[PDB]
Amino acid sequence: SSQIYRIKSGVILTRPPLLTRDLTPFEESFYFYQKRLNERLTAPFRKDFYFKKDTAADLDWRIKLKERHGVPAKDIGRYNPRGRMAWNDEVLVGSQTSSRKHMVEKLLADAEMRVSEDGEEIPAEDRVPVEKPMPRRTEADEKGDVKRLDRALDKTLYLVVKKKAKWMFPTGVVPTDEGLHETAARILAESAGVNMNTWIVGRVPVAHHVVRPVFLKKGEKIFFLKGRIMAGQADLTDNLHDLVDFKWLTQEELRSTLAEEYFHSVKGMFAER
Amino acid sequence: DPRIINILRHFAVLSPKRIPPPLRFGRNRYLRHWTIHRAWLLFRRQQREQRERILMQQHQSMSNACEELRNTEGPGTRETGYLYRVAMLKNGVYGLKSIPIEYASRALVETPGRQAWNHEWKR
Amino acid sequence: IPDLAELETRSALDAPIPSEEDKKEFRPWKRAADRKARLPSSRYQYHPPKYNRGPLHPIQSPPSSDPIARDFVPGPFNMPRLKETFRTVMASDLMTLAYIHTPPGTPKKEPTERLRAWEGDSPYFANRARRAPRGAPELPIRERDISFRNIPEIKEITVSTFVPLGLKNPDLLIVARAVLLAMTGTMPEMTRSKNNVVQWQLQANKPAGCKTTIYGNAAWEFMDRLIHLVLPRIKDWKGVPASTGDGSGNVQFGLNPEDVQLFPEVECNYDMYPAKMIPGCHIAIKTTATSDRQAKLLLQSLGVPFYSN
Amino acid sequence: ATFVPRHRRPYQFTQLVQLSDGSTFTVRTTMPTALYKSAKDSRNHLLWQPSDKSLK
Amino acid sequence: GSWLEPNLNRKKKMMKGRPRVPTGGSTKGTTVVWGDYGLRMRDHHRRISAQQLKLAEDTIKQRLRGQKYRLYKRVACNVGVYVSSFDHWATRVAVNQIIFEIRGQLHEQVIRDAFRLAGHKLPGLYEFVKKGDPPVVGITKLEDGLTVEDLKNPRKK
RNA sequence: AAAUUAGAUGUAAAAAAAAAAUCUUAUGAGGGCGGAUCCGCUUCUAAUAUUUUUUUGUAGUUAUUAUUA
RNA sequence: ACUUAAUCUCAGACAAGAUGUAGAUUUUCAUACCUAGGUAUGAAAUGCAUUUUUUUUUGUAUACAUCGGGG
Ligand SMILES: NC(=O)c1ccc[n+]([C@@H]2O[C@H](COP(=O)([O-])OP(=O)(O)OC[C@H]3O[C@@H](n4cnc5c(N)ncnc54)[C@H](O)[C@@H]3O)[C@@H](O)[C@H]2O)c1
Ligand SMILES: [Mg+2]
Repeated sequence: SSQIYRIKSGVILTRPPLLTRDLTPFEESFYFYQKRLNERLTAPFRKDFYFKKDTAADLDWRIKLKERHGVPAKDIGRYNPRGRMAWNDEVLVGSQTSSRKHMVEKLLADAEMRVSEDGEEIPAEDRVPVEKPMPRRTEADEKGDVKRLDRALDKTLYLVVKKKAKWMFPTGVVPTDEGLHETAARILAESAGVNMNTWIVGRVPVAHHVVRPVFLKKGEKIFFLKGRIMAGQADLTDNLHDLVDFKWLTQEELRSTLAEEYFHSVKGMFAER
Repeated sequence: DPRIINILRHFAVLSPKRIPPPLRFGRNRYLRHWTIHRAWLLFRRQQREQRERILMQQHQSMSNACEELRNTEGPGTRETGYLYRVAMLKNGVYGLKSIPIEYASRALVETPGRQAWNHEWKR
Repeated sequence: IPDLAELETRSALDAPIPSEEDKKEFRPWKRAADRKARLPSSRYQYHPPKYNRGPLHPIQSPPSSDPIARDFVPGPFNMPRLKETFRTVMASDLMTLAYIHTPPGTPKKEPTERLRAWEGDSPYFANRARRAPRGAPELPIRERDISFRNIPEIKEITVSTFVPLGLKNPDLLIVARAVLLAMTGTMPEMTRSKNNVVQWQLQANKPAGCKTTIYGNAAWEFMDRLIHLVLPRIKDWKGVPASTGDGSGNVQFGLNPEDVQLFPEVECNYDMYPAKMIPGCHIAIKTTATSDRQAKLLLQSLGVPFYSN
Repeated sequence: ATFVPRHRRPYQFTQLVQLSDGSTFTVRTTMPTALYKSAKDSRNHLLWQPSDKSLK
Repeated sequence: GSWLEPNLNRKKKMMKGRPRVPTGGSTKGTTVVWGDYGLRMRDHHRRISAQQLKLAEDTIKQRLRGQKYRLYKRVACNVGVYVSSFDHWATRVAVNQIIFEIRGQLHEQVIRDAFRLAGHKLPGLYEFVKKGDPPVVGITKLEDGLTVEDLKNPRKK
């Protein structure tokens, strides 16, 4: 009278992307196109509304404004909404001006102060550059460490674990006392430790895998929950379950490591990035 | 009074008579803008259909697992569908502490910070 | 194939990308200079009418999409980081957090008629007027479940400023109008008082404030500045009250005058406004949600801390 | 004859917002400043980071 | 207001009117709806004043004092009687209509004495009514299977 | 208690074809018969309305699951 | 029915879950084991209580269905 299926509760702990997706070429060209159209339809910029005349800020703005040829904006290049040559607002192919690297360069070349508090222009050699932004690709990206959470900041990572060998997600047998959401939380603590800040989405399963019974052997009905890790790293030390290694993989690398049937069941939960 | 005049000068510029006039494009420019307009709307469709496709697939996966879970029995001497009935409960889902503030508050940023991820976090 | 033959053979979308040599000789600035003349104007000189007389008038107005149209607004300039964040990651969660599985062959629910009719054997019941809404005088909207087809999102935000003292000092309304200009980036519309109170010196039908409504991306960017740059800087701030909500999915709260100057747009030019003329504003966040709990859940998904009122 | 009102919008710029964590994103604002360095924000407030001990 | 003093204006004068004389089969007010026993006006239709109904209530209270009972009033004085300016509030009652109702841990004979004494203070002739007895269509009780359609049927002999 | 603002119903939008019946209308067949159009009788077609009537079809597209190659 | 004057009744139900308890000491499930079953340690099933109308109990069906003062 033994049960035919063994109910298991698993947790798919995922690290959401930490950076916005890279803009497509059309998106960059479109923004620049619309930004220049905004010049022809928005009111002019009144410097008197932001800078008091004859001050360090005013004089500093005026010098840099002269370098931009009167354009109060810093990411639209050189374009005059008025005049006989306002019609030529469409850049030619290859225009670096519409690239994002050029926008960040100009905007950061403007945050530096060019005039001291006395109203005298700071020498070009004695000007302090501003701290440039961090690179999108971290050291792990170049190193290729699959055990780091800083890798592939523009994609979602999945915590995959090996058991003494087949790669899979943290899973375990569901006891009669606890439920699915309570069982998953316990397995995660016993598998990866309690040093990770995790939030289980809720009580509903996002994916399930059924290993039919061999008439004999008992079938497995695995229900996989979805989890989010705010901070921390997985530690397999002193784990109760026979876990050997752990690695954080993307959706592309995931299909290569996991089996076809095991992957076909958990691919519906995937997201865009 | 002088500061107020500075404020009025800002509104005087936004007056309907002062603001720029409606654009005046020729045929070739107008046709070029039409393609830029046409493509952008189609591009949104592809992003929309793509975003909606993933949302549909995820819902199907939940429904499959839930429908299957409802038919199962156990563990042990537990009536069929006990786990399905327990999973549908929404205790604290609409409460104040439902979703952790830290997880939601963190957002996507164009470039990472000084420390992209903190592995030293302790319970 | 005959179907393919019916297509336009002279397809311009299938033309090769321009070369580099021809790209070097394309100089719109040189063409105009060399001509030293004004090109003849085209006979097509239609301009959008200032007034729409009606649908059958000989001269019609173009759709607002058309650039020549007087209602045209430049398209998007960037992707709000909060609109991207919510859709990419948060959306999948809210659908997962709030989900009720419907059996495969569940019969569709038939919505009941909220304005009841009289049914019975009395001859009078036939022509009786439809019964009043049971309970409240106005019918409340029914909640929609959070499904893959209905994910609550932010739609528009209305910032309303009420300045009773302006009636006496007209300079309070001018400064108030400027603050909401830089804070939101739109032209506020002045508002008028509606009630007469002698104790508060309030007179009816006089300009006593202004308001603004920002839609689309501009609304998302406004939330970013509020949740991550303005609200965190408020001293001893507890959070949005847990009682906020009109019962239809709209959240409202009020900011003090000292927190309105914490806005990045207001502080940079804080010296351009006369002293103690900065007003307080009422921010009403309108969302696509259909209930107060769904709205509060949405704001909680965007990093909005709520405190027990 | 209903009038077609024309939008009255002020000049807008593209601004880089560098939070206290060093992360930088782009925004559309009306202020003329190019880079807004934010020393205090949700990433450095205890109410938004209750588990952080450095700020505690 | 109350059942003896309505929330109406005394200045606004009313016309005399006439009590309801149902000539179409109505039986409104002729049955005990709440209490266990009632007081029926069984002779003719009148206009009772607020001073006559207050004395009737005081009579019942005096007889049943110190006992547990619940007295319901099935009439209201919403008719301003003006005796030349306002004079008093009155109520129009049809024939065979209940005036009072009572229910409690009392003996039936003790209630009869109460309603009997109250039928002397009020004008006209009154009758002790129990709960469950048939209604009255005009001056005819619908008893012994009698229906309201048999009274409307021209053929009765 | 009394100031402004924002709210406060639900549904639909690929597409139907076909059979007879009950009237009613028609400056429809210039219908037929009595006295082209008037009037009284009138069959047939058409249209609207009505039936719960007689049914047939309810796809395509995106994705999921199941079998099949 | 709408409006007018009085008066009466009601303001709340189920399913699931959860919470404990006396039990019976059977089976299944999970562990410490032994040698795949029993040896045990637990859980559940089990019977009435207990919590359920906006609650730190969700859902369904409903007008979420009620407020101050005085004793
Ligand atoms: N608008 C439509 O044509 C349309 C058609 C079918 C369905 N819908 C439904 O309407 C709802 C919203 O429509 P949507 O999907 O088109 O939303 P959307 O996000 O694509 O558009 C909303 C606003 O964001 C802007 N926007 C969109 N993508 C952007 C980008 N990559 N960068 C910068 N700005 C961008 C748009 O200009 C628009 O003002 C959805 O539920 C959708 O299913 C809309
Ligand atoms: Mg008498």
